[PDB]
Amino acid sequence: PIETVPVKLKPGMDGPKVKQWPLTEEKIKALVEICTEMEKEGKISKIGPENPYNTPVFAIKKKDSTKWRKLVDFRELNKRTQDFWEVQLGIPHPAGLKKKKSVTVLDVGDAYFSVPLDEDFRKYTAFTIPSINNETPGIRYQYNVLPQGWKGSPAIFQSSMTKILEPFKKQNPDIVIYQYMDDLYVGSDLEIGQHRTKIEELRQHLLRWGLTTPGYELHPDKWTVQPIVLPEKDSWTVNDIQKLVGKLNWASQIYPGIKVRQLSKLLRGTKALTEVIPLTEEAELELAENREILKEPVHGVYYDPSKDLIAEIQKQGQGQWTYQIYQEPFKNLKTGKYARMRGAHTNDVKQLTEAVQKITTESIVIWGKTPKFKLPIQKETWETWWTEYWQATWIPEWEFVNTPPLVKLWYQ
Amino acid sequence: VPISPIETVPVKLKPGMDGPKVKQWPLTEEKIKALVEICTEMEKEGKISKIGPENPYNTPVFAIKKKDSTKWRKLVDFRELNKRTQDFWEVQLGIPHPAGLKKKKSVTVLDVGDAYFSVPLDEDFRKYTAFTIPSINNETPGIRYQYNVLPQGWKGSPAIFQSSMTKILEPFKKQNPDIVIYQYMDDLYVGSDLEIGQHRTKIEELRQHLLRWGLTTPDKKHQKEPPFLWMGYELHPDKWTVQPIVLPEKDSWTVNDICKLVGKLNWASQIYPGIKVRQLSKLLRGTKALTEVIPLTEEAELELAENREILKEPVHGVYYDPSKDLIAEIQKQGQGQWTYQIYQEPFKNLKTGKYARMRGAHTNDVKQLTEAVQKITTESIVIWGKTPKFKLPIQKETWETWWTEYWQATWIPEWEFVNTPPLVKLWYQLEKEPIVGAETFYVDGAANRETKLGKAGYVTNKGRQKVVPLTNTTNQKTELQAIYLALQDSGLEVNIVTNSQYALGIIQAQPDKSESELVNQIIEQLIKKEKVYLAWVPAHKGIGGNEQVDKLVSA
DNA sequence: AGGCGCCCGAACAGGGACTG
DNA sequence: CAGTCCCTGTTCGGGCGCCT
Ligand SMILES: Cc1ccnc2c1NC(=O)c1cccnc1N2C1CC1
Repeated sequence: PIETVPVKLKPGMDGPKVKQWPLTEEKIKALVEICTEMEKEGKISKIGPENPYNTPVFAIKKKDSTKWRKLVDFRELNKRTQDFWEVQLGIPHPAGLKKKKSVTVLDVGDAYFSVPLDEDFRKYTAFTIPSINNETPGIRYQYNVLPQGWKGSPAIFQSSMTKILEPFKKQNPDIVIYQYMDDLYVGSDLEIGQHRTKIEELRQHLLRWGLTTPGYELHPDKWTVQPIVLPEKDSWTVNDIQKLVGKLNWASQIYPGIKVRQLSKLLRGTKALTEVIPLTEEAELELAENREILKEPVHGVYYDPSKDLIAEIQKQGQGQWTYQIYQEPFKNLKTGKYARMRGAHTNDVKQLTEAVQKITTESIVIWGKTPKFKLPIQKETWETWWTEYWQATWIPEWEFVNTPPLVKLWYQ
Repeated sequence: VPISPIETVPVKLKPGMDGPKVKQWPLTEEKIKALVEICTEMEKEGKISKIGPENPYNTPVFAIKKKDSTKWRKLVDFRELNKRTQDFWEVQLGIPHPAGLKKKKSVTVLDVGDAYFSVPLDEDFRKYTAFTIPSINNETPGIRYQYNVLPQGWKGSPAIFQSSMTKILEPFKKQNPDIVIYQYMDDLYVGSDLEIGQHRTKIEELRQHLLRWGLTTPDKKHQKEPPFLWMGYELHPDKWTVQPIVLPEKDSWTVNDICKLVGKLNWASQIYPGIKVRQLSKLLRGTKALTEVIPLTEEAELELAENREILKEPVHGVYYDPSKDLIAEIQKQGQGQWTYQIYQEPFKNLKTGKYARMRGAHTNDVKQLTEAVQKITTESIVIWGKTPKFKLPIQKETWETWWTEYWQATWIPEWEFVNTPPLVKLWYQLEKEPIVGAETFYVDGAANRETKLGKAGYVTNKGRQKVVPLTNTTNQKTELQAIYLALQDSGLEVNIVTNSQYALGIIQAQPDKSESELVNQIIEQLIKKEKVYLAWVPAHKGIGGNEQVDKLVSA
């Protein structure tokens, strides 16, 4: 018997009606055995045909975990509860979280099952557990408590979270604590030994305040940005000079001071691609002057809170993938490269999934926000498999791209 | 007072709306004499009531007919009430495929009678029901009433039935974990691995649990009737098949004939292996009227023939055995057509299928194969809830060469080679590096937007030039057009420099087929070469011999 | 009247390069 | 700038198949 924070769908829009996608029998078993328990505990309960709403559900194992986690795709719901969270209650984003030598991510989502949910809102949490081959119809539930992964849930539990943590923050004023959905980001410049200890210390607090918590560490101070770089060549073919000028011509959308003039004149006649052409000094000085402008920052690139983040991924071959996060073309807030992720040399989709998760993470630690991805993949390919490689409790927004390689030039 | 059978389902109205008032619409004069009485029947059974003052509600009649009836089936039209009624979460998410069912020793079918009228309507919603229909011809204006149950043709009926039924059966199933029930509409299909007689024990014992809720299960139910006929299927506990397909032999061919034709073949493809619809579907291209006259081409007839011999002998599918692995094997049928069989024990198929869909303007076999594999995986998850082990006509090196090169993320799940020609191959590869001692063709093209007139040509390191005038063309086509020239005029190894991002993009994905005859031609030359290195430079940067061929064609 | 499949066309998005 | 085109991919709407 405690209060309930009323909640409303922002004006004009309805509850999510999105269709449930087919699950593996593996995942269908894990959901049944997970939901029956959540029913017994009165977290969710069965619903009828009078409720015409659905959100998709599936299950995942977190990285290095043999236990099945239930996962709801609340993206559609979260879009329709939005004014509630952003405008109404703010979370200051620690600009320091990124500078900490270490940051651990703890799953606090369980805490959310305490609080009751506005009885009027519950009809929008409706989700179907499907059957193999359509033999039974769906088992449909709705959420009585605060559903994991909904954007209101970390919001409404805000007061309670800020409370239970206040003891710890006071004894440890230098430790930085951020919260994004089901996750709690905790970081410090402490040596890892006492860090891992201070996290357990944090584990006990929520342990004694009625929460459970199933390394997790990120190391943001070590995060590198991948700069554009022109090759180092002893001797240059026409073809080399050509690939160089073209790359430089592209890069110049980013840096206006790049010049191809003298390097261009080198190509003058119609010459064999493999013919070897010596570098004039006037060009040699132009090339060396460019390599300089490419060690600089970019005028006027800064994060604007109101605008959405956008992330682009290119497949570079042999396990490498490059990415760029930006809010406006050619102004990149970050550029990077990944290699030898799980799946390297065998499964592209696994690797891209890994990439989207690492990118989303840095994106939350940095701006406290998940990016919108442009994925170098066919819609159906991604959709058929991504659910297999998914280790995260959130779900970024994505769209599908076909961009044959002239932008492949974020890496040699 | 009436009485109270089974748990009731809350029903609202689309907020800020209320029940309908309507004028009558035509219905046949003969059958309409029967119902004047029938309403009086239901009063006594609990299915009807009335009030004079309270209903500003009226509804018309429009119905749909069914074959194979020894008596006529009534209907009422709520179309006005419907649109004004809340939406439901639909219960039918689609239907099980016969091939996904596990073999059951014993399989029975109980048919629930008065199925829709056996379910209590929501107390508070009953009101919106009032209706009127012609007496015989007519005499007096009429009378009206309200519904105490689920009306035929109401938006909410199937959904509320399905959920109540599910709700009832639930406690039985838990007490009988190893029985297996399935509900389609008002019919239930039950099956078990118990002994033939002890099974019928549970069949009545279940007819018990249903009666306890007022659900009648007659004995027209048949243990001896199976095969059961359900939605085009014939089902025996051991094996299933499509119901017999009649392929028109008609000499008269209307675009509507080919259509009905194709649809039947496509329906045949779940079971009879190797059906090809490609050439017949071509006839259908760009026709104005569905009644139009069309002749059969030799290919389309050569195809129609091969399909007929497949249907000649009958065939049957097996059922699924969770203990044994799933296997999907694909064969290339050419012309971007694909067929697959999914089996467990060799030569006994669970099901078959085609993948014919040509996706994109320019494509190749690897891509189309990758796509079929995705079609099959998706289908496999729906049906068996797992992914099959794939047997594919493609060398493990062919595939490795493709996916690791392609710019997109692409994947096939666990699969092995089956050497069953035609094998899937890459018909050419572009060099990763300039070819020493090959002629270097700088190519360009330009056309004028207004005149649709243009020229395509090239310059080489050896001094060789060419320029060809072209009529009724576009900027893109000329850039393709110049690469084409450079292929034709070059030896077995060649480097080509193009500034067309458009052109570079097509060729680099190593297409083996195209909608476009010019790209097809580029392909044919590409397959003939030993070594082709194709490079890009930015336009108008005063580059190479690119500036020169630019002058030539800009001229 | 709707569900699931196919094949086709016509509409609609959006990405670059040319018009000026 | 725009504004235009040219091209290509997706997504929707219609006709059959199987059925309510
Ligand atoms: C039409 C249908 C649809 C779905 N399942 C079944 C059936 N009927 C069967 O013929 C059937 C056959 C074999 C095994 N299960 C069957 N059953 C399941 C109920 C035992």
